[PDB]
Amino acid sequence: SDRVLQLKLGNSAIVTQEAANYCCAYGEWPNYLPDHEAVAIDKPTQPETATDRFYTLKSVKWEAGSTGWWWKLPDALNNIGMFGQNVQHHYLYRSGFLIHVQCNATRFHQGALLVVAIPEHQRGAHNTNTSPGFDDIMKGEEGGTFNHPYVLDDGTSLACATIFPHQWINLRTNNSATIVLPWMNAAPMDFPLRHNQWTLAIIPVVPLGTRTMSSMVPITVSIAPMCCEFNGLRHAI
Amino acid sequence: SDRVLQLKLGNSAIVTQEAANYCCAYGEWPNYLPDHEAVAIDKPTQPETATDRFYTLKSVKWEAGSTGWWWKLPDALNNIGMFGQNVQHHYLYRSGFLIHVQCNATRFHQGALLVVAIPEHQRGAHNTNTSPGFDDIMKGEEGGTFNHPYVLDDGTSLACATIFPHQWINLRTNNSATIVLPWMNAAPMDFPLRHNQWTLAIIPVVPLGTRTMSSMVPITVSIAPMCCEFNGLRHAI
Amino acid sequence: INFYKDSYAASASKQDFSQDPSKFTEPVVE
Amino acid sequence: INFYKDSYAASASKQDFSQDPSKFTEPVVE
Amino acid sequence: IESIIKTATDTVKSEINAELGVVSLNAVETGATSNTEPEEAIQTRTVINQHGVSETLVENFLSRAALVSKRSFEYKDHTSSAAQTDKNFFKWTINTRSFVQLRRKLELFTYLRFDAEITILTTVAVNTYMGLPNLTLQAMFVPTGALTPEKQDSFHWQSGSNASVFFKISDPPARMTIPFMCINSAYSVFYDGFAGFEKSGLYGINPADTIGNLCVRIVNEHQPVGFTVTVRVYMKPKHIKAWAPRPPRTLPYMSIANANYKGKKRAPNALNAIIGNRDSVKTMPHNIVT
Amino acid sequence: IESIIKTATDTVKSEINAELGVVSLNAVETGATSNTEPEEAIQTRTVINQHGVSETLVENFLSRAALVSKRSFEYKDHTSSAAQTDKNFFKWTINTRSFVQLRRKLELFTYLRFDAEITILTTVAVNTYMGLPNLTLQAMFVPTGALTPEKQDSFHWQSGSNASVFFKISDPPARMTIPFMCINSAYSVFYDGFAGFEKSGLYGINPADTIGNLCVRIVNEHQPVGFTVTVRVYMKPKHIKAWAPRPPRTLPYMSIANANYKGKKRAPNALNAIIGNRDSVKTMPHNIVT
Amino acid sequence: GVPTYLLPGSGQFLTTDDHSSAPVLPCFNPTPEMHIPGQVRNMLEVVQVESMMEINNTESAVGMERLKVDISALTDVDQLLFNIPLDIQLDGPLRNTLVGNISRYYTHWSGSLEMTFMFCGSFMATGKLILCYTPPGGSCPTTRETAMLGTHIVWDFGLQSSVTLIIPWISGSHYRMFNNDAKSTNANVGYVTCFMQTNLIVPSESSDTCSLIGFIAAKDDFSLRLMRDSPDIGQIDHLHAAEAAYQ
Amino acid sequence: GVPTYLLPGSGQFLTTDDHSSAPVLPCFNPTPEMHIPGQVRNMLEVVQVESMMEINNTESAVGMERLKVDISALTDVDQLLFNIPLDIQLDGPLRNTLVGNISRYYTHWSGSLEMTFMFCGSFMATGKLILCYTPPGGSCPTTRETAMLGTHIVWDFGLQSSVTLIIPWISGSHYRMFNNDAKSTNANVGYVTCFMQTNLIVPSESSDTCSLIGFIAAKDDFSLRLMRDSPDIGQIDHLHAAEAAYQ
Amino acid sequence: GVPTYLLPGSGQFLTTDDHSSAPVLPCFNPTPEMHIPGQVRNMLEVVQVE
Amino acid sequence: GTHIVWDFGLQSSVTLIIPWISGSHYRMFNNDAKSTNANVGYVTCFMQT
Ligand SMILES: CC(=O)N[C@@H]1[C@@H](O)[C@H](O[C@@H]2O[C@H](CO[C@]3(C(=O)O)C[C@H](O)[C@@H](NC(C)=O)[C@H]([C@H](O)[C@H](O)CO)O3)[C@H](O)[C@H](O)[C@H]2O)[C@@H](CO)O[C@H]1O
Ligand SMILES: CC(=O)N[C@@H]1[C@@H](O)[C@H](O[C@@H]2O[C@H](CO[C@]3(C(=O)O)C[C@H](O)[C@@H](NC(C)=O)[C@H]([C@H](O)[C@H](O)CO)O3)[C@H](O)[C@H](O)[C@H]2O)[C@@H](CO)O[C@H]1O
Repeated sequence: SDRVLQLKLGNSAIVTQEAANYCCAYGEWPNYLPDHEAVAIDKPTQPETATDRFYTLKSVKWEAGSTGWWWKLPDALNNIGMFGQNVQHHYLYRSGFLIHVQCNATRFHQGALLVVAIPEHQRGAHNTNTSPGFDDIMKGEEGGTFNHPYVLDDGTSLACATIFPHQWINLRTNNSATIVLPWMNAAPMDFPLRHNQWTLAIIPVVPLGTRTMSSMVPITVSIAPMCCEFNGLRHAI
Repeated sequence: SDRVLQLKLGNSAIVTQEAANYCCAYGEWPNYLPDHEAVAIDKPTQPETATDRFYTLKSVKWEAGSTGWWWKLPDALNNIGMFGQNVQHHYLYRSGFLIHVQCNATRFHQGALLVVAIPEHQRGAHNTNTSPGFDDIMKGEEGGTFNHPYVLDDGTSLACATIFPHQWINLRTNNSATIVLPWMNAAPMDFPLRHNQWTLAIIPVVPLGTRTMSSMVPITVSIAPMCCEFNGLRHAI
Repeated sequence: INFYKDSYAASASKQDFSQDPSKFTEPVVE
Repeated sequence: INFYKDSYAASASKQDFSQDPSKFTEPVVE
Repeated sequence: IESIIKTATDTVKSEINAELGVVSLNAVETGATSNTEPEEAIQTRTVINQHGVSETLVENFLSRAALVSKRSFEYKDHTSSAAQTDKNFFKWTINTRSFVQLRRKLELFTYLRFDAEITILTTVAVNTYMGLPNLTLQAMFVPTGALTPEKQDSFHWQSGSNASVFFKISDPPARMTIPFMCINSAYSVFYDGFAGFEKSGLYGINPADTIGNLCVRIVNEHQPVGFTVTVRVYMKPKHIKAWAPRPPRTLPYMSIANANYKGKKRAPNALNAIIGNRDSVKTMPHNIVT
Repeated sequence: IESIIKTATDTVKSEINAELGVVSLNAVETGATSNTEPEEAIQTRTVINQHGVSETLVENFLSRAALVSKRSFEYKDHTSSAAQTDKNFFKWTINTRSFVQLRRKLELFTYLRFDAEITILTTVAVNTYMGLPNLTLQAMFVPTGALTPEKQDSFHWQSGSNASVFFKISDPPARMTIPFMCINSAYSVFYDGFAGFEKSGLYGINPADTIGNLCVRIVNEHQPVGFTVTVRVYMKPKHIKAWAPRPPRTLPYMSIANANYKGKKRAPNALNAIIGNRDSVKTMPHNIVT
Repeated sequence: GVPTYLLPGSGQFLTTDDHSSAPVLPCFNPTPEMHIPGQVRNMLEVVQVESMMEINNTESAVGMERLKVDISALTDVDQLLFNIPLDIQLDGPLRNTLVGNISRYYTHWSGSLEMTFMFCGSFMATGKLILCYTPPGGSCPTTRETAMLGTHIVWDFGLQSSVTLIIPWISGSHYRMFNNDAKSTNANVGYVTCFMQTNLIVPSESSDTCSLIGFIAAKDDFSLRLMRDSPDIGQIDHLHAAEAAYQ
Repeated sequence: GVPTYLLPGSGQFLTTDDHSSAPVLPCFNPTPEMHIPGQVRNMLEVVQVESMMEINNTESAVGMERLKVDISALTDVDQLLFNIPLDIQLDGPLRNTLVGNISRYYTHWSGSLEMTFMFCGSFMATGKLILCYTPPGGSCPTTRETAMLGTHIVWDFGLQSSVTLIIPWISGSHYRMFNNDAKSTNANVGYVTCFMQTNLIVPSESSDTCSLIGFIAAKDDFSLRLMRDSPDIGQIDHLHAAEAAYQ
Repeated sequence: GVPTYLLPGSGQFLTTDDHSSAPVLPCFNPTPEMHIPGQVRNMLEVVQVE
Repeated sequence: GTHIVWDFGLQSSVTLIIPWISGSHYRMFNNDAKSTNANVGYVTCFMQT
């Protein structure tokens, strides 16, 4: 009941069947921006199935000395599909996200994945007073790697990161995490190229371990934007 | 509908037919001074058609290096007709104005006239600390010429002078401006020889230009005082 | 609050939300 | 007590006892 | 049509227009501003706009307490000082034109009717240091043209009928409301004429619009040492009615007696160039580099 | 389900359970916290729990007046002082990040909407002693990026439209409420991005979340002796709405511009050891000796 | 008597406080209110009046020449004529406007702008322009096919001396703010550009160069917050005759 | 006027006072409230979210290794695996938790705690643990038959990745207090111990060492009183760029 | 007690203020008003006499 | 394009619906594989993990 899950958005579908009951972030489902919260007065484009569909990223190799992986949203998707084209042709952006993180292994493998969506993950740099630059933050579809995931690369803590919307991929129990993110910003819409509302963080709290045949175990991230709005149509940036 | 216009006051009439829908200053039509605003207790003379009639001034030559023209009211009319005689024989004065500014040219001429009625146009002098004298301000029927019309000769701006009651004479569109001015003073009546409630300013924002046969293009100002009251009858000053 | 006997003594009157911008934006007759 | 004309001027509002901890403790759907 | 506006207007959703008849194209030459709505220009959404408009109320825009007078004088023995010096007292004809932030705000209008809330801050500095005296000052309101005192211990300071306020430096600042005083229903912020029957009077200055005089002394006899006493007068207009808005002052003010202008030497706010220059009309001044 | 909670919950008595079916064993991997009640884990009694929960209200947890700025400067003649020195005046861009007790409390949340109650304490020390002057200070609120004064007797201190507060050292501390000012519905306590359209802007700093500027001068002319004047600014957030709680800061703060981290050299709060070490996982750190 | 205690903020003079204060003249009867034309109750009434943009803020454009843009016949198609920077809180073609000068008493602003352009050629002058508003993000568009992807109006100035380009309020935030940073995502409004949609086509006896006067107003969805001193006026001295007020 | 007298406490600035104060900006209209997800009205909402205990707070456990307890197959029965000190007001495995960090802004605390342990071996890993809460009084129990006399849960982690050990509020007083004295009868909560109830029994191709992640939350009978500065953050200098706020 | 704050103008003596002040003689009974001819209530009564 | 993501852990089967997405009511054989009236597009399979 909690394991079986079917996720159809647009022309994309995902059947995960070793799932663990999906996370709706703060009990909030994505919606379109209502008229009493709206600011930009032009009629938005809501591309629906052209953008509200699962975008699979490049898989990362879960390895023995791995620290963690992060992707920033919408930045991981700003150059993919018709979502990326609506991002590049519009000033404003608003959507929710359906994040589906996939990692299976054998029944002889051990390993726990904290799959956590962090709102406004302002990254700190280590051992310096200089703030992280544009290239450290805006990695795009490739994402980044955690430097010190124990303090979540911001001087706080991995241990208290369960205050954020999260699931776990414990290789005993499940092979997929599913987080549903709403719009998470102080503003109604946003310029999607200079601001990230959510950071999907995927962290090896318990490392991958087995004594069976060593296979490449990947972690696959599929992200569906949900309820996309785009205001301020112009030329492509 | 907006172009055709017929202006009958007293024995004077004006048919303009390339007009652009007349300006009533601040949405206010001239009236006589009511009893609840009246101050001077003698019965005023209201000469009606003897004064409430169009007074045409001397025309000015719209030329290539022209800066602008101004006339101060009632000072431009204080020596004309029966309006001037009622001004010279009475201490107090109150009227509105119907200003009709006339300038036509060919369909090959270009040029824009900001025709603007400025309330309390306290003129500044340029490049000095000395205030303008009586001879700089009180020009009478001849009027004056703008020195620096870009700052309206008072250190402000031509560009924001559309906050005042104005029309334009764009030689494409129209050949006449029509501004209806009410009484515009902090006091109910006024001594008409030392105070000007309105200044008609006429300014070449776009200069006169053509490549056809060069003719003298004049700007003709016809001003009708409206709802004249005169208190404090005495000898002629 | 005003305990003075003159009405001009009172605090500022920041309550007049009546606007008529059309006397400056549309001072036309037709 | 507030004698200022702006509502932000008032004292702190220590009266909101509404809790929804389940949006952090049970953000699940089933 | 006059209406009560507390928030900015809502945007209604709009659709595709393709109509042969009624018009984004207006008539400038009538002097009217464009009534083109965004619903008629682009295809809009519904926006319920909850943005308040109260901070641009003329009452809020002008009821800021602004510095109108700032006078330092020596508080000392003035047996052997010059006849120009403020000898423990100054007089000040109340104007709104000496300090340019309040001046440009009030000169946004042609006519103003307001009560003048007058706040008086006094600071004292020793001219070695032995401490600051808690001095009593007298500020006496004197009408325009009336008799002002000529020395510190003048018998005009008795204030049989002039309003005087006594206040100490350790106290909060002295605060009085001067009413709307004009013989007219509004002050003339600009006065296009002479306020005298001969042709030698001052242009632009109507003494009806002068509030009056602040005659400010130190009530104390002088100390054995000298002090510099700076009196700052603050005016907050209140119960404000404003009429006939004007173009704002662009050029720097030259004088308080008139609207004379010079401009700055270069753009911005020069005589022939109010806005700072760009290279061409197709040069974008802060173009985003990508 | 959202509900009003004024006291901690009561415990109901419970009995012996021996059931084959419904479960003390939950699902961590869903991201949900354990809903196991003590009634279901042990055999409980009835406790009517009257413990209030009002002190952990976010309004009470954050409406403490906290030191946000502490600036000393010389109050003296500054004819021959360095161009770095505060020459009888300082400006301060209002931040909540310079003092770490308030910073960590506000950084417990992602979004905060609050009005800022600003309290200003001024202390003065003589730089021999002759007494302390009751000085008047001006604190002028200036918006983010706007013009701040450049000297003590600047004409920007006239405050035609800037709010200024004048206050004396002998008075109670100056106190103003700054509203919730942000162009957004909340401040972003953390800002994951750049607030500029080019790629050279600052990371983590949204100027929408900057309250503004406190420009604090001494209004007095300088005395013949010098004084050290320490201005302490206190901010109490009020009418607080807080969104999206975060892990608390564990490592020491390095800067106010960012969330950079170093940790301490050893546990506790080191980069690789937040909690202080014990000898083994089966070593009890404060074991009772009997 | 009444047990009281003084709060923090006792004795302070906040210049924005709102209190009753002592009447200097008791039983003074102010002069009766007379109706005066043109009463302003809210500064947004002024801000909605269209006023001339100084689009030609270039050198050699002297005084009044700065308030018009001369357009000429071109021999290449799709050509850029002028552009306008759009931050009303900054110095530029919008600053000395009624919307610009009142807004620079404020820090925060919301709401749509209207741009009205009056064509001031001859009656015989014909032509089509395209007036494009580009929402912010990248550089200002320099070609016509890039700028018409944004908000635009196409204007035949044959019989029509004027059009309005509504610059709609398209912002992420409820307000845009001044912070002395033109390129800020909280500040930058984007761009207005004008292109030859066809060509300025005049006969031989019309003047071959024609002028455009541009206006800007605010709409009635416009708002201004956070009142500040204006950067448009200033002093570093006392004015002339200000000492005479003390004499 | 009104006869008044000033009380003691007049003119003082208590940082916890609760008064209205003067608006710096009159008629300021704040930005409209928008719904934002995840509003917290009371800090006990945060404190009930389970967060990782750092039970492996030992040397050689570096960073993330501190957030898991490695359990191995043992060849003796009833063996102790780990223990946890229980004072949430102190430094230890509970300090950098959501219940621990918020509680150390407070001095007094009441209410039950829950400990959730997630087993992170392989699917093929089987075994039974006993998680014992011992109420305070004597030393921490070192043998299994001593610790199971207290509150315990017995957990087969065969199909069951998680259990909860409720640490029930068992105190003489309504609250427990921090006073920097761990052994105080007003402070000490007792002990959590874990024992092999059977054995961690894995096949040859599972990893022979398995990890446990421990969580702690507070329950909804939890309360916090007496707000204090946190001992978890501090400074002895000004931070970097804090001087730049004055420039 | 009552939380108060002093306004600007606290402690000032405006000679045209209008306040009650402390009775120097408590329970003093003033002499009964007798009708006297020629009472003036407003100075404009005097000003209208030629 | 149109896709299904399939964990074959407990699930021996999935279905990829190839939906009828054509300009015309029918697709025709004409011995021309690259014809716009004939070509249906592609099915591909990738390692998702
Ligand atoms: C401060 C900053 O980020 N950049 C400065 C540039 O803006 C500056 O370039 C000059 O900027 C000038 C700005 O125009 C105003 C303004 O601040 O809005 C226009 C005001 O009306 C004017 N005020 C008065 C009373 O005249 C004001 C004033 O002149 C300046 O504050 C004086 O410094 O300027 C304007 O556009 C200039 O044309 C432009 O060159 C550069 C200098 O090149 O300095 C940067 O620090
Ligand atoms: C005061 C007392 O009764 N005993 C002291 C011992 O506790 C101390 O042993 C050290 O104690 C440390 C305590 O941990 C904290 C704390 O006070 O809770 C953890 C805080 O997060 C940390 N704060 C910051 C800003 O980093 C705080 C801080 O480091 C200390 O106050 C600095 O002194 O410590 C911790 O567990 C250590 O690992 C432990 O050795 C001994 C010294 O051995 O001194 C006793 O006086």
